[PDB]
Amino acid sequence: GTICYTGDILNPERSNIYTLEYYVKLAKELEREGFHILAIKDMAGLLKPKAAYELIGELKSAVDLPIHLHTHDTSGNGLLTYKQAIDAGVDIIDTAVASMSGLTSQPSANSLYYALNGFPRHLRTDIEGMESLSHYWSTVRTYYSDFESDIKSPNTEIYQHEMPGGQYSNLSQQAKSLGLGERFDEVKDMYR
Amino acid sequence: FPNVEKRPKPDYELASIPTVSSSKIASFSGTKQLLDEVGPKGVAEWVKKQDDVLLTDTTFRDAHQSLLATRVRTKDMINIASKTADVFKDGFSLE
Amino acid sequence: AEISPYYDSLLVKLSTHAISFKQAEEKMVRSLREMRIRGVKTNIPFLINVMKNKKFTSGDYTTKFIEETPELFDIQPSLDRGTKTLEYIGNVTINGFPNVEKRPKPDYELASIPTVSSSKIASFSGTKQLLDEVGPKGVAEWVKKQDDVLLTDTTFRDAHQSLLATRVRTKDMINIASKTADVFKDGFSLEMWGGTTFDVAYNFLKENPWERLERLRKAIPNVLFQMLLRASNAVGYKNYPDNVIHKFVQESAKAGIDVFRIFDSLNWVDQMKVANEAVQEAGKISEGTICYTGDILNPERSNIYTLEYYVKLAKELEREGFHILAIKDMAGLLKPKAAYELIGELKSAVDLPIHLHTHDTSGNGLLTYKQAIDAGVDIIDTAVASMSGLTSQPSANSLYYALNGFPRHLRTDIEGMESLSHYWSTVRTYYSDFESDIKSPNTEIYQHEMPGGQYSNLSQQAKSLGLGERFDEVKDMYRRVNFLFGDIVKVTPSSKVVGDMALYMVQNDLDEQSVITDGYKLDFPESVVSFFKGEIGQPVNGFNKDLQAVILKGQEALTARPGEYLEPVDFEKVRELLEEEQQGPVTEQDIISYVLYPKVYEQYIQTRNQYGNLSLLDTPTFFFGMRNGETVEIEIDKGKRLIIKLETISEPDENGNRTIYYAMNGQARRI
Amino acid sequence: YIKDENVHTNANVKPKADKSNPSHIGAQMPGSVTEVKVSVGETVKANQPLLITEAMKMETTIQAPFDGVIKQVTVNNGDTIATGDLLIEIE
Amino acid sequence: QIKKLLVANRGEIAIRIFRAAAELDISTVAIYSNEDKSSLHRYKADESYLVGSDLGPAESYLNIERIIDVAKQANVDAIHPGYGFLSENEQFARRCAEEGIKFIGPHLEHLDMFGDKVKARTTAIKADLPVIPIDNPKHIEVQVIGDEHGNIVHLFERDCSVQRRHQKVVEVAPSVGLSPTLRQRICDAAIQLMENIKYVNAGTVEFLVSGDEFFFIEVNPRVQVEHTITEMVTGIDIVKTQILVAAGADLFGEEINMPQQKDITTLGYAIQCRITTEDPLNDFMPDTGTIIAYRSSGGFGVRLDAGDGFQG
Ligand SMILES: *C(=O)CCCC[C@@H]1SC[C@@H]2NC(=O)N[C@@H]21
Ligand SMILES: [Mn+2]
Ligand SMILES: [Mn+2]
Repeated sequence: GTICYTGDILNPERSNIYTLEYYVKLAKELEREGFHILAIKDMAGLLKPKAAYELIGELKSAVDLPIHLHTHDTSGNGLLTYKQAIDAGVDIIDTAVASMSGLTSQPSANSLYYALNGFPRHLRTDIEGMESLSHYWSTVRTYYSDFESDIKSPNTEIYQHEMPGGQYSNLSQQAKSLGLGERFDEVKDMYR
Repeated sequence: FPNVEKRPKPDYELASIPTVSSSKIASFSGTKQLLDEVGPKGVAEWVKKQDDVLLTDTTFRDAHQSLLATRVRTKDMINIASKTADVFKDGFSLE
Repeated sequence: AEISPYYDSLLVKLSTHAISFKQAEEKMVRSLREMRIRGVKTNIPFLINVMKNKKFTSGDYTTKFIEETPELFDIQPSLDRGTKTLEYIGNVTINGFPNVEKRPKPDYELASIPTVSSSKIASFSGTKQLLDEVGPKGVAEWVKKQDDVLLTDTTFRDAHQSLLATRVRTKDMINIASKTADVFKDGFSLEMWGGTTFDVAYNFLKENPWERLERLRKAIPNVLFQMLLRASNAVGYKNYPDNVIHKFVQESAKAGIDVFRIFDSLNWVDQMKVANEAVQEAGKISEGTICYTGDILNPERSNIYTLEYYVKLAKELEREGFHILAIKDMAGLLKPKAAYELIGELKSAVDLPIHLHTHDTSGNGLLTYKQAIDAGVDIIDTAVASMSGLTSQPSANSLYYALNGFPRHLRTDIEGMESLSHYWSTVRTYYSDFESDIKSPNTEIYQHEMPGGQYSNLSQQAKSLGLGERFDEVKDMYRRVNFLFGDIVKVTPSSKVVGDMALYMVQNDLDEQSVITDGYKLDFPESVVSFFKGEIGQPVNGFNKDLQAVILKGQEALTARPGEYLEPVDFEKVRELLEEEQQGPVTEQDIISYVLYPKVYEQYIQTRNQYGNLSLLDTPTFFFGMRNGETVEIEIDKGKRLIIKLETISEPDENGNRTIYYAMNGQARRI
Repeated sequence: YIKDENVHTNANVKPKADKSNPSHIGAQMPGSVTEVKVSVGETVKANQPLLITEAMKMETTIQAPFDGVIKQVTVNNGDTIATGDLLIEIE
Repeated sequence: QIKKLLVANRGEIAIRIFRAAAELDISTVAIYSNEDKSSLHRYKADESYLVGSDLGPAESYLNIERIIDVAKQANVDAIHPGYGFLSENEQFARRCAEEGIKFIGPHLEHLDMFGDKVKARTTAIKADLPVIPIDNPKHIEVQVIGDEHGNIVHLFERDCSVQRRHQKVVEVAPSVGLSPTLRQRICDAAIQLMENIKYVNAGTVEFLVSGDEFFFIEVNPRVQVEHTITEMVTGIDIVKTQILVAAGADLFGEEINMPQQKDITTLGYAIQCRITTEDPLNDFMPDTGTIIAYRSSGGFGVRLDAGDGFQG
């Protein structure tokens, strides 16, 4: 049972609707439905580090279900977010192999493995194994160079407009086709 | 090819694809076997007990949906399937 | 016109007419001033001064008017600058540019360049003013009092040094100076000099790095300027005597540098004294740097680079009188918990503010920062989002929001940061030829410890030999050579030393044991012998006596620091040489730039002579020239711009010369 | 000025669009011109197909940004274009 | 007392001003529009700035507030309006002086008094000049310059009779056929008005001659296109003097070297032609296109104040 994360529970001024207790109520509702696992899909990568700690902390008190957290690293704060969620006792997280991770993709499993060194909870996986997988995909990715995303940097403007996945790139392509390329700030604003 | 920058077939770095014998894989008993043994309710109860963070790899799906317009083919996934099986033997699931 | 020596040469007969003699003479001057004939030396400047001379305007002049006038003959070449520019653009349009893929000038997006008025920026009072009012000690005392995390932007230096081969030109920096002044009005400092920039500016970009410094100084008068300064050689490529280090620090401080981050490639404190003393004298900020290696979390990783090693080292540098302690994590090896534990410990240990600098190559940079901030770090180095991540620093934009809900905030302007990011996102596009091949986080750095660039540079180099396949062994050998050399700190040049051995050993199929056995006939690489000669200083662990013997082959290793062995540079000789070579008068900046990079500087003066000031061209034109039918503007002052239109290029004539049909300032020209 | 009777066909160098001028439609990608749908002096509505271009075996349909009259059509059928080349002008 | 000068105009007149100001050792500033990105006058000055990056290329020259914004941000202390733009504009001069910038021309009330058709007739009645009706008319106008020190002179008349509809075609200076004492009564009548209202800087009084009588038509309160024609016969530079009056200099002073009223006389005759892009095949209408070949003359007697036609 998936909850799509939107808004910013850290900011009481952001929404009157997508509150901490909106998520608790939703999770509890999904529990009674008999979903085996509760999942948090953060499609636009909006779940800020502290917010992750707060949300998973409360949801684990709310439901008996394991929490499976899914974020994108488009903000650049994905690993930090995951770390914080782990601190709050998250059961399962969605990661990717290093060479297929970062930005609009999942946070890096390889990076996260080492990030947790010195901390109480440890990622159950094979680093030596994942370094190898990472090297492999690094080469395969070469075959797919014609389909590479536009994105090469993190983008925090996502916290204002909330465009998921690659949309803020796609909709810019769209904006160009309509002759609004020099006015994309207006589009981003209108989207909000 | 449609949407492929029309250049002659490029010289690539050779990937020497790591493999794990299908015999070794048959002896593994991860979360697929757990589902067969204790069912979906049981698998969930098991995840509760686990102290370590469990991971789901999105390389086969969401990672490339995001980075490469979902274009990653089966031949490339199946080539490291055996290695992936070994690397993620204790991972929660593969998306 | 073809001018032949067979007739009485006469180009123009100029005649003026007015109601008064005064006015007729002023019209003549004006006309002669409007006259511009290039290609052959005319007589205009003589005619100008003849009319200009006051003894003429009064009338009552004799036939001995020329004989009885000394000031009538003057040395003024009238440097034809526009032609020189037309030639550069002409050359790059036809024959290309170094390491730039020869293609038509690419399409680029409009970079909207946000601006802040100079009178608004003049009203600002940031950390530059603070230093002017309270001194270096006063700044440090102030940093310590701040609850917020202060930041240092690296966009003008280390960001593009990591991501774009240091190729970012002054022009792209100058364009957002006034916005940057506003955005980072509350920042601690702007790193914008040092590292490879000095060398790269002169050599690859063919522009004067002192002008970059001086032009950014004016435009950003409110924030401290910071540079990286290597303790042994400042900004150079070899070893230099003490007076050379001192002269460079004197000049840099005058020019506008305020914070000097002084580091040593082997953490050897003795080699940091001369730079320190020079900075102290200059009345500027001296940052004593601890380079980071190993892993304080793993007690099985080093019996040397433990936590107390860094504390004793901090305690030492504080006793040395450094104003600020800086941690330079050059390979991005400072894991999050290690950061927390380290900075936390150093805060109890010393009373200096801690200035932390890391790379995001593992992809754990922001986490490291977050953790350091919890431990009470004072300043951190960041980059604008579009110039951040991977081998660069963590994204300031990301961090700003990352700390939401946590006790300490990042003191900065996000709106401004977002704006800057968008700017640099478009500019970066001009430099796509110099993009690194690193495009995802690499955690293998935790084994091999290859700093900054290396991992790519040493991959090309491994291919440039016969090892391009077996780079697995290189990565391994690198880690073994490190331990073979007694576990050393790895930055420039110590990093090249370890690098070069890894290649060499793999190449000649060397063991750790067989490097001694066959060493008597091996012939090791120059950087290696140099290291065991003490020419880059003393390692923490020292040298294995046997290995040193086998490598040096009879040569003596230095006992004291390399600088002591060196004859002081007679800067008069340098002036006497450079004045002979050039038109005449030469500055101190010239002198010290020559001493640091003799050949590079010489080549720069050769380009300056040929093409003039290239720094003023816009980057796309600098790299690509012009396409047919294009009009290019070159800003010099307010309303002092060169307007260049390219019409066509002819076919090559008998001599392979192409005729370029230009239109400059409305005037048609042929190059 | 001499018109070259079909010998180059595509090797006609088009001007580059003024990117700040909202009347100028530039080419987003290089390619070929498949179909020219409008003429100089024709009134069009917003989003109306003006051109059909072919990039990499893929057909892009260039449309009018707003209501206006076409003032210049730069290209013909089968013409080659480069990124940034002026294609259409409207008011 | 002027350090630097801005020209609120374009083309041939601007280039003429820059040459005059540079002769007075005064720095020069030029403005341009979107379509005059490559007009000749842009380059002949020391400093060149774009006006109205958003506004159209026709309106750009007639934007009072934006031209002041350029002059302010460049330390310009004097603006020459030229002719046929903001030269007859009252609020431009008011705004110039408000920002401490000298407007080169007559004062505020002079443009106010000669701008309206009705008021530029009420003044002539107050200074004894005829109006109410005409047949076989001879178009003659007199050049007038007066300083800020109360000295006003005339530079004889111009024969602007060769004209089509609402357009002058050929001018002649001095006028032919008119008796020596007829042109006297025109010039004296011209001074009669201009000395009466204390006129400052350059100006023109338009008359209509029929048989043997003066008739006041209008006043052009600036330099006209046909100004060159008079300079050649009189010897005195009009545009130059304009700038010199702005500094507060006396007419017959050491700086202008203007001769006395009975010392100013005409030498020979002079004729002007404007070279536009008009032709009787398109009935005097302009055309667009690159000027492939430009062939100019020069020599004795021929005077060239160019500005628009060149290389292509
Ligand atoms: C190729 O020979 C065309 C001439 C381009 C010269 C420029 S100057 C700056 C770059 N540095 C260099 O040595 N050559 C490039
Ligand atoms: Mn997703
Ligand atoms: Mn660094």
